[PDB]
Amino acid sequence: GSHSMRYFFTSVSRPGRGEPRFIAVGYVDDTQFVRFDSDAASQRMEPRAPWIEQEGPEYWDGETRKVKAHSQTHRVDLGTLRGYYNQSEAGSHTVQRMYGCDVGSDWRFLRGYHQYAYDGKDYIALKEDLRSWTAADMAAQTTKHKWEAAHVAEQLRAYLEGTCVEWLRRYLENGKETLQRTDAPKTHMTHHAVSDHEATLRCWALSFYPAEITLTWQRDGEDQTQDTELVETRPAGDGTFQKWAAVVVPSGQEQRYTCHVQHEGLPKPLTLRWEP
Amino acid sequence: MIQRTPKIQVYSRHPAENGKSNFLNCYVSGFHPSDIEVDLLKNGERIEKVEHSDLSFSKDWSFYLLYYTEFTPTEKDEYACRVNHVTLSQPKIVKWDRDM
Amino acid sequence: RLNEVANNL
Ligand SMILES: [Cl-]
Ligand code: NA
Ligand SMILES: [Zn+2]
Repeated sequence: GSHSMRYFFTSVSRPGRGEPRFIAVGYVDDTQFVRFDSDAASQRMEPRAPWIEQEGPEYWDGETRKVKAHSQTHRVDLGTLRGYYNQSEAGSHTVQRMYGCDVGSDWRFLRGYHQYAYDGKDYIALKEDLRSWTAADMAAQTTKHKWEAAHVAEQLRAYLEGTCVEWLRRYLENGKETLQRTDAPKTHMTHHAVSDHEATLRCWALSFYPAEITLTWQRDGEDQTQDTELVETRPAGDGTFQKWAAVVVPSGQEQRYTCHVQHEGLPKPLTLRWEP
Repeated sequence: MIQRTPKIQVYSRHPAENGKSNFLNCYVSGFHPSDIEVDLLKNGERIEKVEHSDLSFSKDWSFYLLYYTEFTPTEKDEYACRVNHVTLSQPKIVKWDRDM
Repeated sequence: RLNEVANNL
């Protein structure tokens, strides 16, 4: 199917002492493959997937230099934003940035993105055209005018349509054994009495990859949302994901209810029904 | 400075069986700012050997983290996650239930 | 592979 490469950066200021805490993580689809944490001992970009460990010393030197340059940009930005928003040096503030590219089934460029937030709110983002900026407020409008004069969107578009997708395709090839393998959900249903006349049916989807999934309950072949609970998709901790959906039903009526599972690793959606 | 309260899920990596080694997870998400205190508890006491994922975030900029440790479910021991964040008036304790 | 553009706000 379609694939993506995405980098996430967070910097948090430390008003009491020192410089910001900086954390950067890189992903291919839902697989973390690199990380940098300013609080860690190495002070290097570190591998988190076996297929990236293949890369030579010049790759690791280059990624370490670039990620420390991103850390310095965020540190300077934290100071700039304090002034733009007329804030004191006393509070802790946060800057977040995410950028990356998507490729279609044919591994050709589909879309690029580059966005930035200050204190958890949109600040400035590159539009879908990769030519224009969306500034959320007047402080960001000042940044937009500066970047419109410094060829910033041009440089970002060249990276997103070129380097980003070329390296994504290299990673997809090198890590083929895991990155191009789909792990269909292992599904089962559990039953938990809630009284002597009602029970919860819980439909589980375990150990699946990628994280995108749909779990839906039906009653007598029509969608049911009343008395249902769906948890947010959560990491198993081993690189796969989990989810469940539950419904409270009258005891003895379990056969009317079906759980429907849709996932990229399944040729056709799965249907589960409680079997006593 | 935006303030969003964490969502918390406490669960095992694998379907739990008493006496079989497993992994206790505390997934905290949907929160802002990133400063958060998370402890995994065994009978109300904090477990010392706890690891966590690298801080990342969702579309809406809210943070997520996974805190985890090896554990062995038993009939007698109670496990839980204790979370404190600026959005909470008191630390929230969420007990582990093998059915969720 | 990270971008090499490091432009400040
Ligand atoms: Cl036991
Ligand atoms: Na430009
Ligand atoms: Zn009743």
